[PDB]
Parts: sequence; structure tokens; C-alpha cells
Amino acid sequence: PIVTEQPSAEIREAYIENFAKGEHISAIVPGQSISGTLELSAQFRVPRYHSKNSFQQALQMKA
Amino acid sequence: XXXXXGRXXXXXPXXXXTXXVTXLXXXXXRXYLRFHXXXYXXXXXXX
Repeated sequence: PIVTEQPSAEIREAYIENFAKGEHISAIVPGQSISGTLELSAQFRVPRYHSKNSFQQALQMKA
Repeated sequence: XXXXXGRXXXXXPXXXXTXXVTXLXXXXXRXYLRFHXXXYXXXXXXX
């Protein structure tokens, strides 16, 4: 599960042969890398210590 | 509990020089040429 290469050598070889010709194949062949994501902002968000109208009220009261 | 006058301060955790900083707001407290087109056998060949 760590690496993400296409696991079967046959599809990689067929892909590269058809690519050498110039044609496409059916399956998808992505490049090698490790698995995992970094979904920032789908995560820790800005805390709201203020209420909705706290800042405007503070403005009217000048604080 | 800790909310003060409409402010929602509730969601907070409650439980060389050595400067001191206030917590909760940190501040101090190839290819080689072939013979043709290289200018011989274009001025030559007495045969």
C-alpha cells in the first residue's frame, strides 16, 4: 500500500510499447510515488473567538 | 464557562538567554561530418 506504481509488469510493458509507437492503451499507468495526502483546510480551521457581531459592536463602542 | 460577554473563548485547552514569554500570547514578560560539403572533392580529383 505504500508505493502506488501499477503492480502488473505486463500492462506497463504494453503501455510503453504502444507509447513508442505513438498509440494509447486502455489501462492507466501512473508514475511511482508513496501513498498519502495532505488535506490542509479540510482540517484545522481558523477559530472564531469572536461572535458574529462582536467586532462591529466594539467598533460602535470604540474599543 | 469561560465565554465572556458574547465572546466564544470556550474552545481552549484548560487543565544564551532564558527570556520569559507570556503563555496564551507569546511576548517577553553524435554526428561527425562526411566528406562532401566540407570543401574537398569540390576542388580536386585530377582523374
